[PDB]
Amino acid sequence: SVPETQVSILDNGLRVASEQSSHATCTVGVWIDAGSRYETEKNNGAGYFLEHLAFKGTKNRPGNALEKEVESIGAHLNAYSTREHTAYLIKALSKDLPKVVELLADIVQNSSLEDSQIEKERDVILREMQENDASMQNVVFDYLHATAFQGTPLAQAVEGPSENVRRLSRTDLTDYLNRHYKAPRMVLAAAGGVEHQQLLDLAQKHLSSVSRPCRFTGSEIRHRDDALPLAHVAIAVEGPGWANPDNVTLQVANAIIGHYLCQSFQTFNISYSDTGLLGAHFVCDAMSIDDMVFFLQGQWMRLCTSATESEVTRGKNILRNALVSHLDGTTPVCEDIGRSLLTYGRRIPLAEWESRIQEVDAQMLRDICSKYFYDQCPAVAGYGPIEQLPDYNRIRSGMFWLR
Amino acid sequence: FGNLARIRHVISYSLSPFEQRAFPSYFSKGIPNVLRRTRERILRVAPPFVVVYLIYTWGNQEFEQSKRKNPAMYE
Repeated sequence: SVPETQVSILDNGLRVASEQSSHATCTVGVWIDAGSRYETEKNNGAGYFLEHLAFKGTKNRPGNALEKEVESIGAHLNAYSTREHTAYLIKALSKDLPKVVELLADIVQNSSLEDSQIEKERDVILREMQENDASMQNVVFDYLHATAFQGTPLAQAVEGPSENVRRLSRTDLTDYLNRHYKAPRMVLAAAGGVEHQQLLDLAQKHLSSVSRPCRFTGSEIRHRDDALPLAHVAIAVEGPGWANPDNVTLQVANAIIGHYLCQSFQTFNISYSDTGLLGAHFVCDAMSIDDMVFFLQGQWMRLCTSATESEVTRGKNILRNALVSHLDGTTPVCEDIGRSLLTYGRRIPLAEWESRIQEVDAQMLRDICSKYFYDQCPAVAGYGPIEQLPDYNRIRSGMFWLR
Repeated sequence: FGNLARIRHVISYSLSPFEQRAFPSYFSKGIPNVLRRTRERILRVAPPFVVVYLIYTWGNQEFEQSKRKNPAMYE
């Protein structure tokens, strides 16, 4: 009896979905199908820099008076950008539902990009990037994306290269804004104490104006810097995509893999439009580097060859307990709702997820794992003291067993 | 390994064997390179073996002449 997420797309193309909950606090967001994948290397940081500029004032609400409004009701304002999606979300009370929607309308259209601000946000972005290098796992995952999707718009980062950041102007931004902010590529998602008819009327009142070959590459990239205390290594293979159901099975396998040797093991299934990265990013000391790998590759081949029913049942329980991702909290659900409408075109209910989980057994798990892991060329990204990290022949030979 | 050396900031890109052509431009640049190579080493290598060939021939011919009977002798 999962609460349905009623959806009401506009003629402009603005899908308006919402799910009501007891919480008297509601989270409302706008999702846009626009990321670094839609950028063409001349505007590689346009989405990030617009995400910085989007809260610095609009035409109707000039400057900090705008954020004074979102202080006045005590609401929280957040935004994020990925390689495929951009989100602007507000967590507020239920009774403040209209003005929040109106605020979101300004943020998506009628936004004002001040030239003064552009220089200030350039120094912010430039500096952050100049210090972003500090976060290793971000460096390793960016390296993995670059070496796995070389020559494609999926290699380039969300932030872009410092070059573009410095070389960006209002008009360029205006373009990205006027090009990738179309109404049919937009979802107004609401979760929590909201009524769907009131939210649909508010979307009709404001926001009714919005205008109406991906390739994986196996490659060894190695950023060696021996002064760092720890090494971060990510190994991935090509993922299926958003719409392919065996993702669910792969999620179970990821669960079964879990994390057993050197510290900081983990597993990811990053999905983009009919592509993705499925793999693991461990981080460790000089010696463990290899074994962990060796360790890690063995587990993958075990999931390709010797999966039993007990670990499959454990992975199914871990995945179901992971449906808590949906939970009931306004934010997470809203977020989930946001993607559902952008990626699948519909909100998949938790009962359908439970059905797709319970149809997974050990035989189809090792079949799908052999389809996606066995004898595949991986993408490897290492950063730190990575001399004992094995080169591409040893990893590629560890991607299969002679028995 | 892991302790062999200390390098820093040297990024190293590579490709999978099956993803790249086995003999990229093998005769395309191979010939130029082999020829490039031969012209950087031929003056250091060849003239000793040239004078070995001259000394070998000389020795042979000289030896023959040595063996050839002295016409003036025995007459």
